[PDB]
Amino acid sequence: SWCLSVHQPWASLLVRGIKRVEGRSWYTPHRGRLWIAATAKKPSPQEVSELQATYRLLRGKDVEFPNDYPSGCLLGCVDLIDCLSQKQFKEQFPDISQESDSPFVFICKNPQEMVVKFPIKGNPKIWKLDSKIHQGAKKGLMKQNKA
Amino acid sequence: SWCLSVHQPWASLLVRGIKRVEGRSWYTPHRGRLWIAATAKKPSPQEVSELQATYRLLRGKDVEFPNDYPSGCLLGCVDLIDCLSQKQFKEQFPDISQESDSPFVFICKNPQEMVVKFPIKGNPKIWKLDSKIHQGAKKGLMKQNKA
DNA sequence: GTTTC
DNA sequence: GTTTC
Repeated sequence: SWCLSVHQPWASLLVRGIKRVEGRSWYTPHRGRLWIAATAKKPSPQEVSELQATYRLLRGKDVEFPNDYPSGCLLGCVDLIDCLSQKQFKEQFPDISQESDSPFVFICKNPQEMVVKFPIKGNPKIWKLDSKIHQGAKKGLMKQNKA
Repeated sequence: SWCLSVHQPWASLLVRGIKRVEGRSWYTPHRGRLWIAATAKKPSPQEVSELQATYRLLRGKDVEFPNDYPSGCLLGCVDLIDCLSQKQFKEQFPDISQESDSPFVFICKNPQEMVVKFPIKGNPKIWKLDSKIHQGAKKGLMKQNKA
């Protein structure tokens, strides 16, 4: 029931698990499940090319990118396990330390991506999902998980 | 008197010192001064964008790229101090290990860039500069160095 | 490699 | 944040 808005193409790289950390200028005390909504801003083909070229370097030529980078859309969720300073980030994750130069690095784990994505309007920083949106999206994910 | 042809935009990134290593599928025993010629293949604006975006990640937002990426051109030279396997590369250069995934990584140091660049036709692998080309280009660099 | 395509 | 511009 807490969500972070992110520009595409970064947003969909997060729920895919290709992008493993998210840099910001502010610290969050939030820990645990964090939904990811794409902002309304439409990514350009140049920005897609630039990001895909960057992650082909970081993850290798085999990386499979999202087919599409939808905007203004609830995409899925990550688990926010830590919010490190850049210093702690270079120390604790030395093999991916080049992946974020930001003052604070959001450590993302266990991503899940919604097959059916809901249109949504975001807010600054980390913001509250409506209970109905939350139950709906989480119900959709259970249909993706073994029951 | 030994030269390596490299596609742009990687070629100019090498003599600028922005790109610090050069990956290949083959090992060279060569050590020391290695000239860099851009191949004839003209780089597309998308490739420039993709590479510049990648190196803004690796070197930060302050990196200043070559104004132009001339093709089929003797650009300058690096010092080839070692030719590491990917294994040794990750061990010896853990702070930049993500910058090349190639089987062999050419460790480049002390780059120099010709202000006046000479048109040139390349050859495979590491090839011999003609003595007159070599003396011309090295004479141009001395004009760039303190005497 | 460059040039042709 | 979205929307306007």
